[PDB]
Parts: sequence; C-alpha cells; structure tokens
Amino acid sequence: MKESLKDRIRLWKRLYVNAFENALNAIPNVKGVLLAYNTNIDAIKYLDADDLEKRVTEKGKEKVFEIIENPPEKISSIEELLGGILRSIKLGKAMEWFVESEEVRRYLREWGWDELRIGGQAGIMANLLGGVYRIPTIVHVPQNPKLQAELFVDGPIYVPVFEGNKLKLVHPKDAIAEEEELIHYIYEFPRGFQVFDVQAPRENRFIANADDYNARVYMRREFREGFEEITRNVELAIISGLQVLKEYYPDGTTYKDVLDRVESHLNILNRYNVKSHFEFAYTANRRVREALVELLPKFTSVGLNEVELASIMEIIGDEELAKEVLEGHIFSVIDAMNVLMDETGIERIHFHTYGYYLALTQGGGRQLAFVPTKIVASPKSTVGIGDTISSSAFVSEFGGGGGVRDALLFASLAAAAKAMKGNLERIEQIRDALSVPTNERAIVLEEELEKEFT
Repeated sequence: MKESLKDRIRLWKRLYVNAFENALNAIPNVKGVLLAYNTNIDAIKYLDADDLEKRVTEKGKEKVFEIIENPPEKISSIEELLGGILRSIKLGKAMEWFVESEEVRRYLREWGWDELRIGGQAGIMANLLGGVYRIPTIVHVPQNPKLQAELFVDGPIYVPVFEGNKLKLVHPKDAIAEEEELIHYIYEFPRGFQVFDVQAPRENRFIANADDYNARVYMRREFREGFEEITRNVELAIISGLQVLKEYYPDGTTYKDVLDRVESHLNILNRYNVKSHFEFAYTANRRVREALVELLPKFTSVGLNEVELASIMEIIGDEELAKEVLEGHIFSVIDAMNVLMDETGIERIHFHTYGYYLALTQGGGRQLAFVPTKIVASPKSTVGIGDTISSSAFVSEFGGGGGVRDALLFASLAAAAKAMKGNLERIEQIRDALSVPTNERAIVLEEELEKEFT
C-alpha cells in the first residue's frame, strides 16, 4: 500500500468518528418529520416445496405449467398466482404481479405468511426515524386496520386523527380504523429450490401485490383536510411513493390528479419553510417521470441511486450519459447531477451507489461533497437500505449534524449498521459500524476528483 493511502485511511477514520458524534447531537434537535405517502404490509413466506407442489396439483398442474411459458404478467386466478411463482423459480428472477381478483386475495390471506413487517417507504422510515432515531414522526397510513397498525415499533410515531373538528396526533395502534389490509405477499426461495422439474438457479422472490390503495397514491382524509395543521408540527418532510403513477386509470383519472394534490402539499410545506426531500425511485412511466422532474423545483432536496439517476438521464440527458451513470462512473454521475440541477434549480441532490456517495448543493455556488462508504461483505438484510441512506443524510444535515459531508458519513454508518445487524433498534448501535473498513477503492478514487477539480 502507498503511504498516501495509509494517511487517507487514518483521516477518514477520524472524519467518521466525528461525523457520528455530530449526528447523535444534532438529531435530537429535529422538531419533527413528515413521511408520505406509501405504507403497507409486507408478508413474507419461505416457500415449502411439498406445500407448493400440493397446491399446484390441487389446481391443475398442466394449467399452471402453461402459465410458466405464457405468463400473463398479472394475477386473475389462483392458477396464474402459482404459475407466476414457479416462473420466478425457473428463471431465478425477481417478479411482482398485481392481484386483480378478490378470490385470489382470499386464497393468499388464507395461505398466510411466516413473517410480517411494515412495508412502503414511508412506513419503513417511520420505524427508523421515529423508532430508532427518536425523531417525532408523522406518517401517512392510507389504510390502518389492526394488522397494519401493529407493525409500527414503539416510539414517537404518530398518525393524525380527527376528533370531531380537532386534529390529534396519536400512535398508529391507537387509530385503528375499519379499513383494508394492504398486503404485498413475498414468496422467497433459495438457490436450488425445486418443485417438480423446476429448480431455482439463484435465490429470489415472487411478489403478489394485493394493494389497490398505494397503487394510486390514495391519501386519507386527515392528510387531505388536516395537512396544514400537520405541517405546523414538523420541520422536515420526506416524500415517496409516486413512482407507481400511471398516465390513465380505468375510472378516467390521471397521474396529474394525484400530482396536483402533491403540489398543494408542497405549497403548504414551503409556506411553513419545511425542508422537503423527494425519493426519486424508478418511475416506469416516462411521462410521469417527466412530470416529477417538473415538480422538483418545489423540493429542497432529492435522493437517488445509479439506476434512478440513469433513468432520469433518459429524459433530460442522453443515452450515452445514462449508460455511464448506470455503472456509477463518477465523472458521468457528476455531469448527470449538474444536468438535473440545471434543469430544476433544486438546492440539493444526494446520489448514493456502491462504495461512495456524492452530494451536490447550490450555495455559494455549487459545492460537491464526496464520501467513501463502508461495505458489509454479507449483509443480514438488504431491504430498506437505499431509503435508510437517503433519509439519514437528509435528517442529520438539516438537523444540524456537521454539514453536508458529515451527514453523508452518518448515512454510510447507518447503512452499514442496518446491513450488519438486519434490524436496528437504537441509534447507539450504529456506533458498531465504525469498525467496518472504509472502501479503499473509493478512497483512492477521490484523488481523481482532486486532480479534475482544483
């Protein structure tokens, strides 16, 4: 190893330790955070071969196998549910099909699950920001039956309820309503899982989505009528869930009907000087994707990864730039971030990928912050990591936590800790991530930025 790398390694150890201290001191000063819009139930089943074979045989094995070769890419029957699962196994391929049949939803609920956890970006960040970081959190829960409300951990997590004409903030378990279970059924299998003659070449999962409400970004009454009072209780907002929007729905409504309501919410946030952060998850519909870019001027900040930034370059950049961004080639990523800032005038863009983060901020002219991250070799869990990174940097920076780079370092530690441990319970546990080595390939990469950027 070059001695200059030994020196940089020692400098990054001290920056990481100080950034963790700064985050612990600044996070308690965050008055509150608003999380919207997507919360659901994730039901995990670890597939059993004998069970799955019996269920295929009950319904007609030949009908099921016809579906494997001729997939409907939607679920209207139990045979289509079973055929989709077996196709996911055969291809070792992540798949999600929507369940458009109430009879199949009854079959899914009866079949059950091994593990239940909160789903949706708003919901999982409620458990992290409120449960682990102890930031007072108000979360949008489109449908809050008992099965949904029990999945929130203990802590300062609140939902709004109307007491006649007055808005109260209560724990979700104290606001159970006569509402739909919004369940995403997740069928997991390992490499080598075999039913009949079908064998998985890698681990993967098939998702049966039984959730009509987050599919169209349903907003409950308390958020449509109490939004201004809710806004008075927070300092920050993180907005997610709009990636699902379609241009047209069968009832004749459009994506713009939803985005008009989001824009009204952003106008209220900005009137109260709430700092807002948009999670620009992959939006398959190109027209909605363009509309979301046109909405970014009303946000303080946006977060995205290499897939998400490449996707946006397909509509405001060029195909060659998207291809380079997808591989995380840093000088193309930087160009793409400046293209997005030029297009929108947004104050802040947080890019995260394997090995490093960037933050581009508009201040005394544009500043670029870079950190090498901490990679966990074999993570105990991979779910919610991107949202943890984006939300953790945003709340510690705008919470007063040592500046832009320090907030990125804290997000790197939170991501490593969640990966090491599977599930976080207390913010003190993130200290254990300091022992994860800093990515030395990314440490050395910063030398290329310094030569380029005097």
